Amino acid sequence: SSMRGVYYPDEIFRSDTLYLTQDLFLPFYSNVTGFHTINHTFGNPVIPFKDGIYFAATEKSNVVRGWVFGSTMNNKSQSVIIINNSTNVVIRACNFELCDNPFFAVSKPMGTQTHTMIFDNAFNCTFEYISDAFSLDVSEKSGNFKHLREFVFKNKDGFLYVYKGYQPIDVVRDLPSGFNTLKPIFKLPLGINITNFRAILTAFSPAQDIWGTSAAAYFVGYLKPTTFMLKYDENGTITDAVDCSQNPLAELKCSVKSFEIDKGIYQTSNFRVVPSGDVVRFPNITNLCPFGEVFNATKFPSVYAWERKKISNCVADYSVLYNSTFFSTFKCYGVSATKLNDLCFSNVYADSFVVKGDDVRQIAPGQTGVIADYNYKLPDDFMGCVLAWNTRNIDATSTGNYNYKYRYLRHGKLRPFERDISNVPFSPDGKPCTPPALNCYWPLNDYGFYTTTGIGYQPYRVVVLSFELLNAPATVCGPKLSTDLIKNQCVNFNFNGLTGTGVLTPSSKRFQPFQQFGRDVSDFTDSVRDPKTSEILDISPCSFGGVSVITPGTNASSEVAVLYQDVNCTDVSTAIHADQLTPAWRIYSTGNNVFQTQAGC
Amino acid sequence: DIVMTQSPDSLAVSLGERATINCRSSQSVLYSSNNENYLAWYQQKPGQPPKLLIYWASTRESGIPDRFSGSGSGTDFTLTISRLQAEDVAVYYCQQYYSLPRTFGQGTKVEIKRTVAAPSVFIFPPSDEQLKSGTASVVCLLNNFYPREAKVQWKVDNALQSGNSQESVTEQDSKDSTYSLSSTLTLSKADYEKHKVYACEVTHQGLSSPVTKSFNRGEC
Amino acid sequence: QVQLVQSGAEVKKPGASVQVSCQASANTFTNHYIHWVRQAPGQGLEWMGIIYPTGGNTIYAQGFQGRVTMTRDTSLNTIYLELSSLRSEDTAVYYCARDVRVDDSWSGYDLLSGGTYFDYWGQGTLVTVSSASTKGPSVFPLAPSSKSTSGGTAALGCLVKDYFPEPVTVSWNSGALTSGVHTFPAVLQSSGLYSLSSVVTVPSSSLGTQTYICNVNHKPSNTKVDKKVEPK
Ligand SMILES: *[C@@H]1O[C@H](CO)[C@@H](O)[C@H](O)[C@H]1NC(C)=O
Ligand SMILES: *[C@@H]1O[C@H](CO)[C@@H](O)[C@H](O)[C@H]1NC(C)=O
Ligand SMILES: *[C@@H]1O[C@H](CO)[C@@H](O)[C@H](O)[C@H]1NC(C)=O
Ligand SMILES: *[C@@H]1O[C@H](CO)[C@@H](O)[C@H](O)[C@H]1NC(C)=O
Ligand SMILES: *[C@@H]1O[C@H](CO)[C@@H](O)[C@H](O)[C@H]1NC(C)=O
Ligand SMILES: *[C@@H]1O[C@H](CO)[C@@H](O)[C@H](O)[C@H]1NC(C)=O
Ligand SMILES: *[C@@H]1O[C@H](CO)[C@@H](O)[C@H](O)[C@H]1NC(C)=O
Ligand SMILES: *[C@@H]1O[C@H](CO)[C@@H](O)[C@H](O)[C@H]1NC(C)=O
Ligand SMILES: *[C@@H]1O[C@H](CO)[C@@H](O)[C@H](O)[C@H]1NC(C)=O
Ligand SMILES: *[C@@H]1O[C@H](CO)[C@@H](O)[C@H](O)[C@H]1NC(C)=O
Repeated sequence: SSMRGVYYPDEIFRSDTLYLTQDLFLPFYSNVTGFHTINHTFGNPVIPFKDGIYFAATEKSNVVRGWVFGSTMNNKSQSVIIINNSTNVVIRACNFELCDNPFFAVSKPMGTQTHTMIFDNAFNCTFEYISDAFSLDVSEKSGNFKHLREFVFKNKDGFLYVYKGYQPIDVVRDLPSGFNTLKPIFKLPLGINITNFRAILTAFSPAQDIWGTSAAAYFVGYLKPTTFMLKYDENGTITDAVDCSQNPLAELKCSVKSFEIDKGIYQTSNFRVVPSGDVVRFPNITNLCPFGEVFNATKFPSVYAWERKKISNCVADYSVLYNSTFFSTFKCYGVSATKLNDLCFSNVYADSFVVKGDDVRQIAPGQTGVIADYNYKLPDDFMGCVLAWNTRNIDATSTGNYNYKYRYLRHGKLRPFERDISNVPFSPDGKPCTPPALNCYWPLNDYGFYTTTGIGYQPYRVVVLSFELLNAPATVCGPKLSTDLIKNQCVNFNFNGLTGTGVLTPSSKRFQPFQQFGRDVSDFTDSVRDPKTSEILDISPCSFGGVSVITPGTNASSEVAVLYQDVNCTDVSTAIHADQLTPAWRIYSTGNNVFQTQAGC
Repeated sequence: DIVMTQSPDSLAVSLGERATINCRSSQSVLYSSNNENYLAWYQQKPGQPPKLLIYWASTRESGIPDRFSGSGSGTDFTLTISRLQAEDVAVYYCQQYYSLPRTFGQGTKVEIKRTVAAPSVFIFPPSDEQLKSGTASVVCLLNNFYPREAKVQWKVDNALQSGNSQESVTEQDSKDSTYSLSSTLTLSKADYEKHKVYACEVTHQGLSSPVTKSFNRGEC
Repeated sequence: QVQLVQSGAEVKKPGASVQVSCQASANTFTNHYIHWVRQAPGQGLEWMGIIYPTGGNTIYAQGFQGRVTMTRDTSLNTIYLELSSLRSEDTAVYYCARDVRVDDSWSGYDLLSGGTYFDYWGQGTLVTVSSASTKGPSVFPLAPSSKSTSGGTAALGCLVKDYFPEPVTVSWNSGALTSGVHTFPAVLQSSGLYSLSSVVTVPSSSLGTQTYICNVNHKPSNTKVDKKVEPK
């Protein structure tokens, strides 16, 4: 299955030149799925559409009566349907049902199934189109299966592009290697998300009695982003083409912009070995954040005692706190708690206090009102999060704990954090607010009720914390993973933020106790202390070099040999050691019998 | 508590009449940060978890009976409960969307205003197996009268214990919520042997007090 | 909201353990706290217990802290009961409330606002105190005789005895008439089990016209039956 499926890439075309271009072409010598189809070996199976398809069928009478394309082709969303009426093509955008072998083949009155449109049965016909004789052009040629209908369907930028050609055939179930070019036919604007499709036989079993003929053959091959060189003639016709990916000779003659090459050595590309794995290494665990003070005091602060801090230069246990079964509730207003387990920040601000169970409703970042506004409410500008756990069992009392008082109203404290903490008769916006004289007032209820009170009363100790994001150094982080070490392979790696790609090796490179890594005379880095083992590793780059093709004249032979410059053949391909033949399409554009020289492999 | 509780335990509307689901709650339900108030009407059958079907307590939400919800008022509420033998009969109360502890209580069950016509009262003996006839000895029956609106005596051996029968009942046999019921002198199986000279006396919410007649077992 | 389901209706014996089963998903058991069904199935199953099946975090009233204690049945993403000191409180409806709709674009166990009252309800199940004797094949040939039934008030029925459940497989009336469904459940008699005096609306004129079925038990009694008898 090869040299089929080239199409004129667009409408701008021009005379007598070699044009090299990138598109979703069918790559040469890819394996096409031949649906050899015969009576009991029979059906119209749904097939994924991927990036687009080359499609072909052995034909004459339009036995492949059409196609359906879409996401589902049966339910909810719109679908494109394309049908050969006996004269012409029909196109619709409607959301057809198609539960079975597709036979909703009802049609308009003027030449039904023959001229005017078919499959009228659905509910969203935002586009409809009538062609002229585009089923008679198939029916023109002599006898069924003695011809190949040949198409490309590609979908991009909301357009379905349709290209076709039509050619003779000698074998009724084969796909011959003869080069031909498809002409454009449509650039349909329908905007449909196509991801699946099927061919339509519409319950047909042709009077072309080759087998009783519940039978045909049709062919599907997936398009791929590839570089083709296309050869135009003086009539603006594509006459030949080269898939530049196929083998080292195809790559050579694309690079040289020619169909013929003289005896010589030519430089074409760079070899560059890809990494096999990834190595991340970090020190012995240390510098744990001081959360035990804020979170794990035996008796928490009252609303007015409100213990508060900001913290830095430490590793956050927040993954454990998030994983903890304890807390009655916790919420993040900022980024998700699930990522605060491992994320990094410049610092945190953190504080803790208590509520009667009901008032936990008002305490959060993103939440404001006369409860929290007058004893603790933070600014909502940090990555703020809030947590609650049982005071009801611990620092409560059955009367309501009269030391754990209610919030202290002071309406005029509008500023965040300040949000009057204080134990004072101060409730108004601006009245004199001494101790208890008739000018001013204090709410002074008890918050800390014991666990036998109703589930509204049942009080919570509470923590708020607030992570700070800046371009400045992220002095707090969650804990970080260290991998196994991987000597003697090209890998990605990371020390303490010294990232690269290279081959890590054991080394004799003696250096002082205070030194972490060696530069070299170029001042690129070449050796590192492993932060966990204190191993002294040496780093070298993954192998790379020019690729050169050695050739006789293509006039004389299409055999080639390939030189990988400067590298050791040990690093070069998982090869198959035949002379002459490069298994190149799969294997490294190359792939065969090996010899070493000082110029390279 | 903030598990908000119905006041009525069962409703009391006439056919198409506009009764109410009265209810009560904890504290600060019309809260200063949220302002839409946290009480919402529960509107669903017994044995289910109480599901919120009238958000913020002004009217029924989607899937509520519409006649079954209405005005909330902070620590208190009074929803509509129209024709509550049916429609608003889907069991209902105010309930909290408040925080962690928020819920509805038991909810008001389906009930309505009803007819109360007099039950029967005369000789009520066991069958021929009276020596094991049990709690159905000395028994009475009623129809076109509500389940709480007709009752019977423990008149075993003509003892005439007015209103003291063990009893059971069911919904309207007559269209004015007018139920049917039966009751008799409660005992273990063998106690019907002494009870076998059984009378019946019965009374109802629209009827006279219990009075009776008696006869021997294996007879009317 | 959740993948809501509820089951596991059982009798809770005085002072013993109590158990139940549910299914749940998403915000209703993880953002908002689910409610343990903690009121009798003669009413809505009030949220006297509060739970997070996706974390083991819980809050309760101090009866329900034991009598409807709950655990994460992780295969259903939902609560299964693991209660103790069984009684009328443990006789709560066999249900788990998928909590009220999420109060914000929050994260974690965030239900400092939004209720345990259901956004999704698993339909629940029955429960009761298991104090009644595990029996009920006993039956008692009595009901309202011709004089005591007196015309349109009349009924067909029979006495249950010794039953574990109050509902009886005999259904009191022998199906002879059905003018009103007054053949309702038995009540706990002096035998420590269900016995009855109910009858469904039917002709009183003879013991055969008011025909009856008398066995008190059902499947929960291990003794279910429908043996026939009559009034009068
Ligand atoms: C491609 O391979 C399939 C099996 O994978 C085979 O059936 C088909 O015939 C091949 N294509 C051609 C053109 O032979
Ligand atoms: C296209 O359709 C498929 C199948 O329904 C769906 O998975 C995909 O997300 C869709 N993509 C777009 C961009 O609509
Ligand atoms: C929808 O899906 C069902 C799947 O059985 C199919 O029968 C039906 O034809 C589809 N289309 C419509 C529009 O119902
Ligand atoms: C047609 O398609 C639109 C989406 O493009 C959808 O909303 C509508 O419900 C569909 N109508 C019918 C009747 O299928
Ligand atoms: C161009 O097309 C015409 C068509 O008649 C043909 O005669 C001619 O040979 C073609 N090629 C050139 C180079 O003109
Ligand atoms: C810490 O360093 C010692 C050095 O001997 C090493 O053995 C150990 O594995 C390291 N532990 C951690 C937790 O990194
Ligand atoms: C201690 O740590 C637990 C588990 O993270 C936390 O939920 C609790 O609030 C903290 N405080 C106390 C006093 O246990
Ligand atoms: C704790 O974290 C680990 C992370 O792998 C997870 O598997 C586990 O389910 C978590 N447990 C709890 C109780 O959050
Ligand atoms: C090159 O090819 C031509 C035919 O295209 C032939 O006449 C000539 O002899 C060839 N020469 C060599 C050295 O291959
Ligand atoms: C190349 O690799 C081989 C091992 O396969 C090694 O012996 C040799 O020293 C390497 N270097 C050169 C320049 O051959």
